Amino acid sequence: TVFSPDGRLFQVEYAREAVKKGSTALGMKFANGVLLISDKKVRSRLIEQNSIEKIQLIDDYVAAVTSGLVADARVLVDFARISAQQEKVTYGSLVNIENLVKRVADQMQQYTQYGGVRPYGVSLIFAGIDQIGPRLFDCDPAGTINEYKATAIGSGKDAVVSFLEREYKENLPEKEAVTLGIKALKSSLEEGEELKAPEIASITVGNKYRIYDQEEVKKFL
Amino acid sequence: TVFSPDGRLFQVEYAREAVKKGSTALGMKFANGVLLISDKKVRSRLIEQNSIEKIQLIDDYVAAVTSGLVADARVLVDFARISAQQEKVTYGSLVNIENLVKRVADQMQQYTQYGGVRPYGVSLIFAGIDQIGPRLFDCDPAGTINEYKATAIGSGKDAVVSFLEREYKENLPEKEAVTLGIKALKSSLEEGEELKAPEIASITVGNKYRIYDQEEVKKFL
Amino acid sequence: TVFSPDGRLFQVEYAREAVKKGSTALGMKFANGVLLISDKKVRSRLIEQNSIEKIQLIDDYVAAVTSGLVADARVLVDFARISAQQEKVTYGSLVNIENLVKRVADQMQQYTQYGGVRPYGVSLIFAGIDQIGPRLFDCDPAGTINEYKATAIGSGKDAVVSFLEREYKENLPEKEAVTLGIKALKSSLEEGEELKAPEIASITVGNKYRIYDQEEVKKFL
Amino acid sequence: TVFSPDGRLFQVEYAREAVKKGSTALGMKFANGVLLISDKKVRSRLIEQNSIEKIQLIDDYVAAVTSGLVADARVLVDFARISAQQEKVTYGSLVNIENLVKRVADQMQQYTQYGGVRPYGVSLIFAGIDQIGPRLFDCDPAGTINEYKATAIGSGKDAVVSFLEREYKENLPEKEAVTLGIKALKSSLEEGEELKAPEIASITVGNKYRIYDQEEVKKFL
Amino acid sequence: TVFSPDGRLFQVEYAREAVKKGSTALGMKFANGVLLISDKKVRSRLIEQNSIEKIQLIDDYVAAVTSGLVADARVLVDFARISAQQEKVTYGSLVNIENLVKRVADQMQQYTQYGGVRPYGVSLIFAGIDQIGPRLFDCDPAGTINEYKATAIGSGKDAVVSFLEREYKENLPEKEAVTLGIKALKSSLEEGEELKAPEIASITVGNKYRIYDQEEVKKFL
Amino acid sequence: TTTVGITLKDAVIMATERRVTMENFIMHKNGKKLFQIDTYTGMTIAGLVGDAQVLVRYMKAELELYRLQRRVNMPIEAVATLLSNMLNQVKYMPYMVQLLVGGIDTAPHVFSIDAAGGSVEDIYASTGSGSPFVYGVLESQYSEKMTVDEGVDLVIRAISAAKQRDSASGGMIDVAVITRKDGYVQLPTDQIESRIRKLGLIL
Amino acid sequence: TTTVGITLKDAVIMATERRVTMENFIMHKNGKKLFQIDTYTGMTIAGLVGDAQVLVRYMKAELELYRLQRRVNMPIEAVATLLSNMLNQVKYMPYMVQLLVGGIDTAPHVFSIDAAGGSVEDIYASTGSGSPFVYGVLESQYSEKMTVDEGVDLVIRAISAAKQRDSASGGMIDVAVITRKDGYVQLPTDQIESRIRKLGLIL
Amino acid sequence: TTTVGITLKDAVIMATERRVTMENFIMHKNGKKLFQIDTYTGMTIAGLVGDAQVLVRYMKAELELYRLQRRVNMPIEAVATLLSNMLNQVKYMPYMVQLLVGGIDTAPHVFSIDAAGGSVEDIYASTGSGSPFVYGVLESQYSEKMTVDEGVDLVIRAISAAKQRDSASGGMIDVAVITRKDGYVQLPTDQIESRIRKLGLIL
Amino acid sequence: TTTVGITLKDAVIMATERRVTMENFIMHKNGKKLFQIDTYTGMTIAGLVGDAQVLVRYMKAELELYRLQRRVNMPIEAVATLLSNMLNQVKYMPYMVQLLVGGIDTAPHVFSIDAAGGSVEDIYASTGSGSPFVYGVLESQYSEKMTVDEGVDLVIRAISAAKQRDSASGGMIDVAVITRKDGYVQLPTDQIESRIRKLGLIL
Repeated sequence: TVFSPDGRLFQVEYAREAVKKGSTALGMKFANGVLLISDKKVRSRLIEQNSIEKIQLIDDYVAAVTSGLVADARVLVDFARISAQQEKVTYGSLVNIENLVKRVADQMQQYTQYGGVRPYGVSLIFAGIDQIGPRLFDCDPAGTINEYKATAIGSGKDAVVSFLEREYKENLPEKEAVTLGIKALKSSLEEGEELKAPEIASITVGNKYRIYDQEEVKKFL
Repeated sequence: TVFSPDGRLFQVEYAREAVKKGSTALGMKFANGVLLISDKKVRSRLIEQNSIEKIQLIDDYVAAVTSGLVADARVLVDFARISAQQEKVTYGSLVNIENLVKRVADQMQQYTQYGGVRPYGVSLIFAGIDQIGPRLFDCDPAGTINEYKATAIGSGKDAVVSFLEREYKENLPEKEAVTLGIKALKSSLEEGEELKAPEIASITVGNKYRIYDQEEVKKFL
Repeated sequence: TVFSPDGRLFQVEYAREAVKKGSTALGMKFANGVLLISDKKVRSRLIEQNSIEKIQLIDDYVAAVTSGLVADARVLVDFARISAQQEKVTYGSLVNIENLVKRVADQMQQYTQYGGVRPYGVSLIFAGIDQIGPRLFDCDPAGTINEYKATAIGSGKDAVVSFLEREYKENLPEKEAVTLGIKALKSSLEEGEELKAPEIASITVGNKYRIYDQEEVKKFL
Repeated sequence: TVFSPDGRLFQVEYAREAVKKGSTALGMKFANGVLLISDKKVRSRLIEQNSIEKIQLIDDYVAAVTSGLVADARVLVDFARISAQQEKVTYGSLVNIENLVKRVADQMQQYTQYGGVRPYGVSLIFAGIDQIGPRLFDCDPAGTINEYKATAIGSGKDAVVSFLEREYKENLPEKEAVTLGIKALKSSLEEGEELKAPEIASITVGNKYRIYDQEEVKKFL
Repeated sequence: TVFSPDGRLFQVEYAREAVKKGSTALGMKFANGVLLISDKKVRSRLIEQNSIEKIQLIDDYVAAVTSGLVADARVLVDFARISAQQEKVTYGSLVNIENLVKRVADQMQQYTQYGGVRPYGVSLIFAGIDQIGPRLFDCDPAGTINEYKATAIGSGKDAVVSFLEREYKENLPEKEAVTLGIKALKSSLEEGEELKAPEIASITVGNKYRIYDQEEVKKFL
Repeated sequence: TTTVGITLKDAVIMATERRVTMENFIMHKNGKKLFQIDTYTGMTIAGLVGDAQVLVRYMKAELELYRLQRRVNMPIEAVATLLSNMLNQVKYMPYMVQLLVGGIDTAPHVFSIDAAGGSVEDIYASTGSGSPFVYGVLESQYSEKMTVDEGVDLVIRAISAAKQRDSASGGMIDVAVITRKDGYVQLPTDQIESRIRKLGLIL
Repeated sequence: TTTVGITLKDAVIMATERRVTMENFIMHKNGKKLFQIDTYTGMTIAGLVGDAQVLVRYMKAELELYRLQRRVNMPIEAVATLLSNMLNQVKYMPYMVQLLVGGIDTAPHVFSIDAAGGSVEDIYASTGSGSPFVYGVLESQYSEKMTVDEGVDLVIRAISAAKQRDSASGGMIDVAVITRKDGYVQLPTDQIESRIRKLGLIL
Repeated sequence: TTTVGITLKDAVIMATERRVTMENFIMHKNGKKLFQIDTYTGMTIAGLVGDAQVLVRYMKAELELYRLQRRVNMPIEAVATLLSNMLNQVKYMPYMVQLLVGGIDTAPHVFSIDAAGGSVEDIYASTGSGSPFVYGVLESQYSEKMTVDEGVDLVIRAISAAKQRDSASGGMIDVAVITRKDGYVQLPTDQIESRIRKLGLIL
Repeated sequence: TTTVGITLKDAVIMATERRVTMENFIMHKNGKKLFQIDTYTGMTIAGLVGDAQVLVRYMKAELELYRLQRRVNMPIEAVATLLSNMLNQVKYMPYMVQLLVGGIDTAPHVFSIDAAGGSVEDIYASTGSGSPFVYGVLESQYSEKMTVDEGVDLVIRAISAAKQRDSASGGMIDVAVITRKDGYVQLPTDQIESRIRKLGLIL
């Protein structure tokens, strides 16, 4: 990982090329709450659907959805969980989600300087409730953090973002925001592909983190 | 191990090319139980058949079948055994097999970042009984875990999986699932090759891990 | 990072090429005080504007504005904060800002000798009030420090510096210096681009660090 | 030591090319006992024949014959001796020879991953008496273990193995198995070469390890 | 130091090419005793002949003669001396010279695996009296040990060995063995070169190590 | 300190007093010594205060991280075994506490853990300095056929009887009832004051 | 040493004396034992002096770095938990102090922290050697319905009553009042001398 | 504590009481001190509780990993040698226990292991504080020609005689019989109560 | 403990008793304190048991690895020098034993090694607590002209005389005779009982 004469890091660009082959994921802020939506393209009938978790919990207030290489994603989710519990031991509670994202992203940045290790090929979306309320973040394999209001990661990112800068409005209720996210996820797919049941997770201010069950998602289709 | 401009890791792809030259192996979930079936192509008459173990026990509840390079497979089985005994010392029992698979796969992922070491050329299948009941897992040389219901690894993977998405049904008994796995393993072979006695191992919920003896397998042929 | 036969370090030159793609930033000394002005080109309507901070505080007397790669910028701002608090623990107060800049720049120089690590692609501007009064500094990815009176970093550096060696005079008041910096920042932009509300921060001698709110900036446009 | 696009490790293949230039060695299981036979081509009359030991003892129950590079062979025999004595200190006796072979082979596997070290160019044959009785093993420079009943290593491996899959029968006595191994070793040689006195070592169940003296070997010629 | 596709180590072969440019040396076992003979081609009249020692003592019972690069030879002689004194401290006496040679040769083997260090370009001849009586050894830059009865190392090795497989007989007295070694050393030289006084050292069983003085060597010419 | 754990069928009742004392001197009249570690699990601390609070923070982190990584709450024998391994790894620079762990994992359990890591399961346990008075009440009035309300009244009688005769025990009684149906339920102050005033006690 | 913390509705009043003593010997008649750690937070030290000053410098750094990194002041339970984790990590090479932390985080809080890291919240606390005399005044005259000025007069009476009967306590009284509206306000010497002279006290 | 191991032909009978005591105070009336380490092997702990439980968990892991790696159970002399090497590597920061290991490996064996790692095989052994009373019964009534049922009745008489005269021993007797045919068989409570009530004993 | 080593021409006779005692209490009536380290070499342990057994396992490994690497058995002065270097490298965390090493290396040798590593060769030595009684017999009845059978009868008389007057010594006598012709020969129990019963001794 060294500089190109253009002023570019090539391993980070190629890591983003590895990110562009993951599953499409959304994060949407609604009226006192955050949504995370992930696509669940289970191809074979032999994959157990009881334990495919695309939306990982880091805390019962804080969740994240990953895209890219799934093994590096599992490593970064485990680091995010251990860092969250270190902040709970040291201080007593998790006051800001942004510094959890900064610890994960400062783990991801460190592998884009040292020569004996490749970057992570994972982009993440963090989401939760802290003292500043509902917060949503995006983390780029260079270690780049951007706080958002609606975002997508994965293969069909540009179709979803291009849908959500013409169809998204600020203070939706929960059901309208889920319906908007589902038709965004349909707008990412080309014809021939129908959505099998995706995974939707929500949190509102004051409550804990609620993951939707199956028949509610099939009703929301 | 660095990124390709396509967003690919070449040493992981070549490691999967090393996995495609191993012996074909099946794992099948049946009604309160798991099967592991492995092919036992002993070519010479001079190989001692008393101690060729293709299905390795990690625990008297948890077993695994490996494919790829056999030396790296022996190393990963030894690491899985030591990790299982660390979980039994620290906690008292092994509550979830999935975290044993995550410790093995997080050992396998770590060699796909650091430059001074090559990846493991081994794919594994884990299987056993925990508090969530019968569980079956597959582990990919990138360190990628997928929980399944029936799977194959090795050279003839695609013939067996292509057989088991048209011939597999959910809650078989033990003998019907063994018979289905044996005719799957025959469906992997081309003509001219007859099965010499493969190795079959089974576990049911509540009991320990039962490995079939010789004449029962020859009756099941 | 080795020498070229011309007597040049190529990774430092390419790091400066990475610096030339950042946001344009100004620092201006006025009559007992320092200004920092940063451009806030938020493109999407989906980026949360409540927490985009371009002007980072290192101390309630000392601030810095960064340009280049934003992840390395976040790392250098965190190192500057920890170094400032080490100087406050060891001595009791921060007597000179120049040695904080020398500790950050001696962190940045160290990666331009050792072969196992690339240089930082970040140029910084430090600013604050110490016992020598208002002080303004610029730090170059080779680790090069220059104390200034008005400066710019980023993409449109040369237009702003070329504006400020014909339009800048020494002891301006605060409002005249802000107005001069805003028309400098307009002089950097080409036509078609209008300034959306930039970020302006000021400090005077004796007081703490005052960051302008929104409607005052829109009045200053 | 990295992967080839075919899925091959080239340093292991070249290490096997270094193994194919060693002296030919046999191991044969007979009725409650194991044989090891090694060729003793002493060319010069100036080499002292009192201390040329081709069959190394690791234990007074366990012996091994090596082929390949003789210095790496001496290192692996010393590691096998120290590992055997560690198992005797920790446990009290050596219950299984297979785990001694797994410790040696897990030493040999470790140099086929790490980049700062080349593989061992040595293939070994282990042999002895444990609680499972007479056991014979073969160890491959990748670290690959195969339990056998009759085997050869070295330059003339294929002639001896090709002799012993048409001339070997299971429960021979000691003298018939030695006579079969000697005519196997003659079957490896081309014409013009006569066997000078090879080295033969035997063990039976219950007794210790008996190495044949000189005139008994010349009678067995 | 890696393998060639032929199964060869190139740095060891090139190290042997560095060994073939040293001074010619002999070791000869006679009736209860060992000889070491070394050539002493002092070219300039300005070299002090009082302290040119070609035959180094490691112990007052054990000596060695080196060939190849003289600096690596000095390092290996110092390691042999420290290892001999460690065996005398730990055990009380030096029972076997062969394990001293195995410690030196296992030092020399270790640099033919690790990539950050080149092999030693030195071949050594060890000689002395232990409980097995007179013993003579040869050590090869791969770390290869061969126990001999008469040997040569250096540039003119093949002429001396070719002389000593037609002119050497077993139980010579001391003076006949010295005379045979001197005419062997003359047989290595081409015409035009006369032997200036070589260095001869001898030991008999029971006595200590006796190095010949000057006029006895000139009488033995 | 006074600390009670009671196992009833489908229920675990744990309770304490609230006094923090410096050698004879009531430093704090309202401490907190009864904690919820997991959804169906509560521990209860006695001994030195700072060590016990560090153990509470660590066990909340370990059980929550276990629950997130494994999708099912930690069994109670594994909680007590985890505290046993933790407390025994120091053993010479020790945590000077004694702990109760109570919970529901298809069976109610109460584990008593000492300062060196010896975890023993029992049907009722009690730690603290007012421990033998509680054991005196529970030897004579405990029955395994009691309901939950008779259990709560029993623990209130036991801690009141320990407060009368121990000077390091006192304050308001904190009672928590752990069931599978309702979970960890910290009983309110008004109900406990109603049961204290109803049974004929002045606290 | 004498150290008082008082929680009133929307207010925290903390105060000390100023004497530094070497075993009977008044080394310094004007110390400083009441510090501002954060904008709405003050701690107050007692015990050994050098350890306590190191703790003050460290907590000023930690709370300011927290405020810069997170854009909002640290909660008081996290300040006391941070001191608890810090003081308990040594525990055997200990800091021999005792501390009060008081502040406003939409609720007034006073935490008392000992030398081993046991942080306990209470409505009023007092550390030092003149502690029991302050506790004697506050047991009989404290009421939660007091205003801020009655609170300041109460703490002046408590520290004066501790100065009369403790020989290691004395000097000028430093009072600081922490509110959400005005922040941390160190009361001037003239107002405290006016309240001492007004209430009938000679100090 | 009271702990008995008896070697009979083709049988090993090991047994204990169940009382856990804190210096005079019966903390737990039902402990567990008799464990199954392997299919044909059981150990029995005495001494400090936390150290002994750590040793039990470690030896279960070591013997199961040995059995998986080697396809045949560990010999009893290797179990006792493994505990001897483990207990002797500390020796100065010691595990303060004493242990019995009994098992079948084509011969019945009972090994007695102390706190420093001295393993001695004997035909009958007994550890604990009630050890000399057991040794008093076994010196006069043990015979190597006894059957298994006479052995079980003998160990019940020995532990009952130790329970009468030792105050740190008491509770229900746990007996386990190890044979090659049936394996490790923990005898039920009803059979032991039947043998206690049948032999004329009130426990 | 009682431990005898006797050097005769072409013979080394070493012998012990078998009692293992805990401060007055005969824990084991059959220990093993006489070991074969090498084909012509035996050591004999006294002192603490676990340290001595670790030393026996280590010296069996070192002498067997020496014999394999060097094709000839270790000399006895090198065995005693190896134990001297091993025991002296700790010296402050010491092995609390005392040892005898006896063997044949074209001369019979008996070395006495203490807990700090001072190895001294002597013609007869004796370690243990019953050592001075053995030295009393050997001062008056030892002669260097004795045969092997007179030597065995002498060591039986010496250990019997030590068993009569030492309470930490007792049990069956283990005698081993080391010669070049026959090697290390552990004499059977029947021959030793025949020599004890023949010489007029009741043991």
